[PDB]
Amino acid sequence: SVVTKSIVNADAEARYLSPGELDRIKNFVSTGERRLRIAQTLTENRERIVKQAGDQLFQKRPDVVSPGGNAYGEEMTATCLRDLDYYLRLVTYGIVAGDVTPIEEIGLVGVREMYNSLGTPIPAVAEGIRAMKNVACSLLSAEDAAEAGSYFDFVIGAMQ
Amino acid sequence: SVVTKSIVNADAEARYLSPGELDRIKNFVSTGERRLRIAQTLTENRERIVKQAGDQLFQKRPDVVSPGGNAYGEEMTATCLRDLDYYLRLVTYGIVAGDVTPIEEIGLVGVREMYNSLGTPIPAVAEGIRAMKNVACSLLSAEDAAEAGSYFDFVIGAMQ
Amino acid sequence: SVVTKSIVNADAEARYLSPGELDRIKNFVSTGERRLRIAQTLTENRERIVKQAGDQLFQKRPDVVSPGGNAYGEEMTATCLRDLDYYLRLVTYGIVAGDVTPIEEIGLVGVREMYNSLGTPIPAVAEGIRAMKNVACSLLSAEDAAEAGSYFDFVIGAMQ
Amino acid sequence: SVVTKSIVNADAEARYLSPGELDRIKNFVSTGERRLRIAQTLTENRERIVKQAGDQLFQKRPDVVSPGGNAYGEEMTATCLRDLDYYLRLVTYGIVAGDVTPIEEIGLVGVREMYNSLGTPIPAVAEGIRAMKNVACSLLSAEDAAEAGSYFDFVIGAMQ
Amino acid sequence: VGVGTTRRRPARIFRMTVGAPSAEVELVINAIYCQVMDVFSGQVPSQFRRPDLESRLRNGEITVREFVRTLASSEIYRNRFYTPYPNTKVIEFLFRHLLGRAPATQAEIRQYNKILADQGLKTAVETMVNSPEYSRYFGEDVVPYKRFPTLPAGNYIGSVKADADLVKQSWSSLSPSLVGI
Amino acid sequence: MQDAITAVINASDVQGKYLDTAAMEKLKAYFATGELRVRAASVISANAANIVKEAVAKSLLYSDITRPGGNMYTTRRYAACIRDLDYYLRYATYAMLAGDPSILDERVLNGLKETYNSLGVPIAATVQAIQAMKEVTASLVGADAGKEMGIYFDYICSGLS
Amino acid sequence: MQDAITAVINASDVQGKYLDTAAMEKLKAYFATGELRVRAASVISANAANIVKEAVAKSLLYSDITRPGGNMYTTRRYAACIRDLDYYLRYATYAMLAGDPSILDERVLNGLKETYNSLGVPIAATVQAIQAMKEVTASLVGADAGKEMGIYFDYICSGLS
Amino acid sequence: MQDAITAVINASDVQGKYLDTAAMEKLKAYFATGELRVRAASVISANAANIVKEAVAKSLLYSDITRPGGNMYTTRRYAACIRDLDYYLRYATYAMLAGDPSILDERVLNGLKETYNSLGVPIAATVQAIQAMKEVTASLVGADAGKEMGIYFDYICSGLS
Amino acid sequence: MQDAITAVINASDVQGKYLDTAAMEKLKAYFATGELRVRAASVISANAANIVKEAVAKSLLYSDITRPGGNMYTTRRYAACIRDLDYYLRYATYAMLAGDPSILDERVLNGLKETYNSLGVPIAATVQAIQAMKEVTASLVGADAGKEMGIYFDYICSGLS
Amino acid sequence: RMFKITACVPSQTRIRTQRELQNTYFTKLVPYENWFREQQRIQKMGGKIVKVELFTGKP
Ligand SMILES: CCC1=C(C)/C(=C/C2=NC(=C\c3[nH]c(/C=C4\NC(=O)[C@H](C)[C@H]4CC)c(C)c3CCC(=O)O)/C(CCC(=O)O)=C2C)NC1=O
Ligand SMILES: CCC1=C(C)/C(=C/C2=NC(=C\c3[nH]c(/C=C4\NC(=O)[C@H](C)[C@H]4CC)c(C)c3CCC(=O)O)/C(CCC(=O)O)=C2C)NC1=O
Ligand SMILES: CCC1=C(C)/C(=C/C2=NC(=C\c3[nH]c(/C=C4\NC(=O)[C@H](C)[C@H]4CC)c(C)c3CCC(=O)O)/C(CCC(=O)O)=C2C)NC1=O
Ligand SMILES: CCC1=C(C)/C(=C/C2=NC(=C\c3[nH]c(/C=C4\NC(=O)[C@H](C)[C@H]4CC)c(C)c3CCC(=O)O)/C(CCC(=O)O)=C2C)NC1=O
Ligand SMILES: CCC1=C(C)/C(=C/C2=NC(=C\c3[nH]c(/C=C4\NC(=O)[C@H](C)[C@H]4CC)c(C)c3CCC(=O)O)/C(CCC(=O)O)=C2C)NC1=O
Ligand SMILES: CCC1=C(C)/C(=C/C2=NC(=C\c3[nH]c(/C=C4\NC(=O)[C@H](C)[C@H]4CC)c(C)c3CCC(=O)O)/C(CCC(=O)O)=C2C)NC1=O
Ligand SMILES: CCC1=C(C)/C(=C/C2=NC(=C\c3[nH]c(/C=C4\NC(=O)[C@H](C)[C@H]4CC)c(C)c3CCC(=O)O)/C(CCC(=O)O)=C2C)NC1=O
Ligand SMILES: CCC1=C(C)/C(=C/C2=NC(=C\c3[nH]c(/C=C4\NC(=O)[C@H](C)[C@H]4CC)c(C)c3CCC(=O)O)/C(CCC(=O)O)=C2C)NC1=O
Ligand SMILES: CCC1=C(C)/C(=C/C2=NC(=C\c3[nH]c(/C=C4\NC(=O)[C@H](C)[C@H]4CC)c(C)c3CCC(=O)O)/C(CCC(=O)O)=C2C)NC1=O
Ligand SMILES: CCC1=C(C)/C(=C/C2=NC(=C\c3[nH]c(/C=C4\NC(=O)[C@H](C)[C@H]4CC)c(C)c3CCC(=O)O)/C(CCC(=O)O)=C2C)NC1=O
Repeated sequence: SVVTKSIVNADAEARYLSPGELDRIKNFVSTGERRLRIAQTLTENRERIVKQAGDQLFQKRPDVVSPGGNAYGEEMTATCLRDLDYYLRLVTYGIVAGDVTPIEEIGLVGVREMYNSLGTPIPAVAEGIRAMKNVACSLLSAEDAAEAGSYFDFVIGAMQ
Repeated sequence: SVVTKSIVNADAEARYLSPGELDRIKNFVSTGERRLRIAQTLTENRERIVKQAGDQLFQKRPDVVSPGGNAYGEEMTATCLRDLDYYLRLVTYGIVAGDVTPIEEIGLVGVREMYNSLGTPIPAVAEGIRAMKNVACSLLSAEDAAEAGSYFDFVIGAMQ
Repeated sequence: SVVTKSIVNADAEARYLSPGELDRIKNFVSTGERRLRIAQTLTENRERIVKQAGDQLFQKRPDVVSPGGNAYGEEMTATCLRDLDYYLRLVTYGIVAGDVTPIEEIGLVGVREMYNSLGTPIPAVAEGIRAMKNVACSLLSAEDAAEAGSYFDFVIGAMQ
Repeated sequence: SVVTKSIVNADAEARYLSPGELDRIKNFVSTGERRLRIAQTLTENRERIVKQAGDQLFQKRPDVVSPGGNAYGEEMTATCLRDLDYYLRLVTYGIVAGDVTPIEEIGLVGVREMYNSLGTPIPAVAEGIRAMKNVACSLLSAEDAAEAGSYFDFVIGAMQ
Repeated sequence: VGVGTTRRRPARIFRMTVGAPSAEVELVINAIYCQVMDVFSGQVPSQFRRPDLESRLRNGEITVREFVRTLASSEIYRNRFYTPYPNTKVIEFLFRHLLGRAPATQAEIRQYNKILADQGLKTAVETMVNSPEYSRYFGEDVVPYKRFPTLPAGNYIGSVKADADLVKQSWSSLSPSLVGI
Repeated sequence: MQDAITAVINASDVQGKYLDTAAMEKLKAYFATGELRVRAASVISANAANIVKEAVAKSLLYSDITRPGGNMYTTRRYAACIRDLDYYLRYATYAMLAGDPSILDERVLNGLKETYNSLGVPIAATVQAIQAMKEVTASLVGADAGKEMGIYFDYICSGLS
Repeated sequence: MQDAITAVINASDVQGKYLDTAAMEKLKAYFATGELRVRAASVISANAANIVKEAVAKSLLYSDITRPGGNMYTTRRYAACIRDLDYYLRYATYAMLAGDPSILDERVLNGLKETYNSLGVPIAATVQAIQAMKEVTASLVGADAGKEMGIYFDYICSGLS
Repeated sequence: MQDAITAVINASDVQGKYLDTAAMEKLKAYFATGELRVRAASVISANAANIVKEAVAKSLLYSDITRPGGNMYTTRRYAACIRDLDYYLRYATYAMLAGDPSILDERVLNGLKETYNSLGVPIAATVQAIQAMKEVTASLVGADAGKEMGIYFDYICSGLS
Repeated sequence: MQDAITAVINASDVQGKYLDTAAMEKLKAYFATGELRVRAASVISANAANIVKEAVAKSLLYSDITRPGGNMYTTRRYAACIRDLDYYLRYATYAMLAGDPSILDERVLNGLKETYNSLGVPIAATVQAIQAMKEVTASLVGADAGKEMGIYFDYICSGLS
Repeated sequence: RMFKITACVPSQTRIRTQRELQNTYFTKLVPYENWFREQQRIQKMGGKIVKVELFTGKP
């Protein structure tokens, strides 16, 4: 959580939580309801969101799904969709958290090494997350899209 | 070089090279003529090897030469050939040295960073290196191919 | 010992040692090396096991060393550590023997009677031996610690 | 002891104790007899000197004696006097030892932190110690008093 | 029964590095004291701290590496670690405090043990400060931080166990009685 | 470390399922508690030093522990005792805001009992002092805040003993 | 330090005797099979990445281990898992070149079981992954060299279990 | 470390009362013994190398330990044996000159038996060498000094036993 | 650092061109002289201590530098004077065997002049000692070996400049 | 007695993501005895020694 990140900084500083840090925690408390509503919308439209994102990503880079590609074949394409779904669930967790702390520990630490080992293309994965961001903006309110887009954007940058 | 690596160990020790280290230097001196002969063959047939290896790499990984691939178009493909030629010449320099250290200093340190930033697939570049090794095996004697294959394989591992 | 207990049971039923009993006798004799090694470790560290565990006992049960308690004063506390020393010695004997009949024969038949006559708290003695067991876990490897732990378990169980 | 401090320095040097350090130890052995006579005088005036110095200190800092001060009430004033007495006993022990390090370990190391928790005023405590030094100058012979004043001054400097 | 992400995730710690002069420079100074010397709270650098070393570091004349060497050489470190604890444990204390890791092998202990026995403690701390590992793992001009080394044999479990071992015993005068109200 | 929200997220990740209604209301409970938590944290920081002073006065001051040979009968020993109490209080305040005991387990209660034992400092004396600090803290923070602070401080005291 | 030739030398040193005929024969065998071992080791290093990829595909992937809550569910755990297999292979190939199983016990198997137990890694899963690596490495190295590599790989597995 | 005068001070501090006249008389006895101890300590440092050589000849020389495979039969092992004896002598000299054995217990003793057990060095052989060193040191220092230094050496041997 | 082959490779890399026949001839000269250089370097290693002693005597035998106030007139100063020459000799031997002097210049010559200037030690006196070392080394190793040693010593003289 | 020495070492082996310019070019003060090991260590790293100066008054 944002509180968790502030606590880590405070523990390093060896000082009680700063007044401004507590103020941001108060803001997180205020925005808990709005963040939960946005996360509920994403979870509700989960299947359609990542389905459209998968079509967009395969259209953008057809060699991911073509013969000789990493996800060539139905089973591997489904596995690629699962990896995207893992990322989508992490983004929903992060939107609830209000901080990048949830995602960073899951899918943003060593992810490049794991993807290189399996053989999947890191740039194509990043584009898939971008396609998800566009779909989410379509399926969410304007300011809801801004916040959700921010969390999505950190995920995309991590892939880079 | 073998002498260079021995010099590094001697620099830390501040002590004269042991009899085994001197024996390693003597072995390099004994095989200097063999290294020069292998380099003569490689340099003489270098251009032909480059063109043959390009054909093999394009067959094995047609995505690179496909539309949307890094080497799409004559100019990009020529750049791919030039990059492969730089790698092959570096391999020749390393073979003459007798150690992979000269090749590692010239390149393959940060090569992942550079090639990934450029946008060409690291696995496809590695496949091209493998094709070059196969062509060298065809064009060289087995004993020379053993040493040349070893230095090639070091380049392949660094690319990985 | 395992040998004497097997002989006793066979004596009661008037049977020469069964083939399986003979196998058990053979096995215990062969693994006697490991048994002696464990006992050697414990006798090597008699000083710290007793000292550290006894201090842990005093901290866990302050009432025993409090004024108007059984262990008040350095003289009485010295005797208390002496008792813990005796029980560790019995445990090493039991490990060597491979059976708990030496431990029982020497120092668990009537402990309640003796300690109640002295005024010492029997549960407190059990907790001190528990402290010795916990100290033993660090000193002995996991596989070794399980073997010695069982003898400690019998001592504490009889004590309670 | 001064010998203990010298031994610590020698241990850090990983050398046997220096001949000059041993000579210093012999010199303090000579000084110890006169120091013991001075210490006997200090023990003789253990209570009277404390009372006189305490009256001077109370005059210096009337607010502490006044209600709402640190030593507010008879019990708090007695505790303040007892703390001063403990410091005086530490001063006597340090003077006998010859090394201010024993005094520093017993007190004045973290004493400021203790005072911050307790609410005691460091300035008034320091003034009381200085008044004790003046009273001691009258109480003891000047040759012995000069060294004793330095020990008291070391405590005063640590307080300040 | 599924293990959550907190399965030895958080052992790492914030890294302190020197920079342009600001009040944060004293935060870096606090970190150097907090790690090279074992001030448990991390909010209490007690009296013993070396203000002249702090002044050099603030000016920029002394690099963080040199700051560490002076702090380790000083009698402050000796009194809290060298003299009370046996030299055998002192080697481990040096590895934990300076490099940030438990001693990897008996061979490392052996090298530092003869240094301690003959050359001296100041020589030993100087050798570790000058050691190649400090230059990269701990870094140069970077306040050393606790590090759990995966590659060395058994060093993760050893580092975890040694770091779990909080400092026991003390510099002792007027040793405490066993019982208190 | 962990938070209430972070711990629910961890549990959901273990399950492998997107936010459930049960997840929503557990998180919402943390969201509702946030106001109480932050107000109490500000109060705790403001009166932190006074809290330590009150606790030791109520429990260990003017006792044999303070009197010679009581493990607190030195200027250095007394300062160390106050320091360790402040360490526990600060980490407990952190943990109260976080809502989870992971912070206390990871930092506050790691090897502390063994170190205290080897030193000879009384675990029971520390536990009594911690309970006294809990009483003072509950009074200062308020009734609702005192209940939560009690839970976190209880984890520290129980782990120590 | 221990190697095959060095261990023969060390045993002779303990005796103090000059080189025996039996010692000469054992050292000669090491000299004799060094050629096959060296060529295979180079091949292993060249195809090291492919081997660990094949091993996780054959054993550790597409299962509950990599599904949620399986100690590989997160990218950090996955990266550490492939890294651990890579280290296992690297020190194993070191030891295979050396010819002596003592080296791996010195580095790879020193406290490894205790560390894995503490962190919660499945010992059995690691053993099966090592066996899967053994199959892949045998395929790449060839039977004659792979049999030699298999013995030292199996020693690593025996240490784990 | 601790000294004789410091030990008297420590007892007085534990009591809480000022140093008694009889306790001061005990301190005066320590002061009187210190002069002879200091002169003898200077003599001991001068002939320390010769004392170590004499003890090594008494036990280690022409011994199975020195013979191959005897655990003293290495260049590193022989150097380590010499260094360990020298370190024990230095600590013993510090303890005898100080007049308090607390320093010896504090630094040399703690886990010395455990370290020797882990290394595999023979504790009994070291103890016999310590007795030989005590005899040589007593001869060089003198009878009165030999009693104090011999008592400290006997204390170290007793801890080893 | 650099070697003969490495320096040729560096020039070829700057050029970007394939291996040249003239570069091959230069490398062949390095290979041809390498065997004799290796044997001579072994001789230099065997008699390194004697060479240092002879050169030290030649430059400084009852020297005014040894006499008080001569900047080498201390036990520490004399030991430092010996140490610097020994280090220069070892690095020069490695450079002569390698056939390239760039490594010697970078490792030894870089900063040496500034340090010597700060110390005030006479660079010319050190150069005379270095020339004496070159003469003694040439005598012991042989004329052909002396030519290579002379080149390394000339680089050392340039570093003194 | 100590010496003020400034040297710049290129971090060729590790292309460090974290800010390393301060390590790349630095000015420090080392004790006279420390200067021997430090100069050798900087030479081993391969960094060029920009300057050697003596803070102590007497050579
Ligand atoms: C060997 C003993 C020693 C000395 C002498 C010394 C001097 C010294 N004084 C300093 C700072 C300073 N010195 C002053 C001093 C003054 N300001 C005024 O208005 C007055 C006229 C004057 C005092 C009489 C100030 C204000 C600073 C801080 C400058 C800053 O960083 O903001 C600094 C900068 C680093 C720092 O400490 O923050 C050094 C190195 N350092 C030492 O280790
Ligand atoms: C062996 C070293 C050592 C020392 C010295 C020591 C002092 C000490 N002084 C105390 C109290 C105190 N100390 C003072 C001190 C003063 N008030 C004044 O106005 C004066 C300026 C000044 C003394 C001259 C006061 C007022 C208290 C009582 C605080 C209170 O409870 O209100 C207490 C707390 C009560 C207790 O004993 O339980 C301790 C522990 N403890 C130690 O272990
Ligand atoms: C994981 C976090 C953490 C803990 C828990 C910790 C505890 C800790 N407490 C210690 C000592 C100590 N702790 C106390 C504390 C007390 N005195 C009392 O009367 C009370 C019963 C009690 C607490 C109120 C004392 C007196 C010492 C020894 C101080 C000394 O004599 O040197 C020491 C030994 C080093 C030292 O002297 O400070 C440690 C490491 N350190 C840590 O990093
Ligand atoms: C919590 C972090 C985390 C993630 C995300 C994760 C995903 C993950 N993706 C996998 C496979 C895969 N991932 C891809 C990925 C792609 N192929 C493409 O064409 C696309 C560009 C791209 C995705 C959009 C493919 C093709 C595979 C199957 C590889 C194969 O079997 O050939 C595998 C291995 C097979 C398995 O599931 O056992 C894992 C573990 N694991 C994790 O621990
Ligand atoms: C060179 C000899 C050597 C070895 C082998 C070694 C092992 C080793 N593995 C570790 C962790 C680990 N080991 C694994 C291993 C696995 N998890 C799985 O699901 C699989 C079944 C399996 C491998 C395929 C994981 C996941 C971690 C990290 C756990 C964590 O922090 O969450 C650690 C802890 C430090 C770290 O996280 O890196 C060590 C020290 N260390 C060594 O020095
Ligand atoms: C495996 C490696 C190893 C070596 C080499 C070794 C040497 C060694 N040489 C010894 C003695 C000795 N060494 C020498 C040596 C020499 N005197 C001379 O005049 C010559 C110049 C020179 C030999 C060529 C002498 C004379 C002694 C006997 C000294 C004595 O006891 O008085 C001793 C002590 C007596 C004993 O063996 O118990 C050892 C241990 N120990 C080892 O563990
Ligand atoms: C505080 C002072 C201090 C002491 C006492 C000390 C003891 C000590 N002795 C050691 C080793 C050793 N000690 C011996 C000693 C002996 N071998 C024999 O046959 C004899 C019976 C005996 C000598 C009387 C040996 C052989 C080793 C090396 C063990 C090995 O690697 O084989 C080691 C291991 C590290 C090393 O190689 O030095 C320590 C730490 N360390 C210290 O800092
Ligand atoms: C101020 C401190 C200081 C000292 C002490 C010192 C000693 C010193 N002793 C020397 C030589 C020497 N030293 C000795 C010593 C001895 N030979 C024996 O048989 C005896 C046992 C013993 C004397 C009691 C000899 C024989 C030489 C001449 C060796 C030679 O150069 O051929 C030399 C080399 C010649 C020279 O002076 O240039 C120096 C420098 N230098 C210093 O700066
Ligand atoms: C890479 C190899 C290397 C070199 C070359 C080097 C130079 C070097 N020479 C030094 C000292 C020195 N060098 C000398 C040398 C001499 N005095 C004389 O009279 C002669 C003419 C001459 C020898 C031929 C002396 C006397 C000192 C000590 C300076 C002093 O404190 O007086 C020092 C000072 C630190 C020390 O004591 O070592 C360095 C760093 N450092 C190195 O790491
Ligand atoms: C605070 C941020 C920051 C900056 C700016 C910085 C600069 C910086 N650039 C470096 C290297 C370098 N920088 C370049 C840069 C270039 N070569 C070209 O042809 C281009 C014109 C140009 C890039 C636009 C090169 C080639 C090196 C390596 C030099 C070497 O060691 O060989 C180095 C040497 C250490 C290293 O390898 O990183 C530093 C310190 N360091 C920092 O911490």
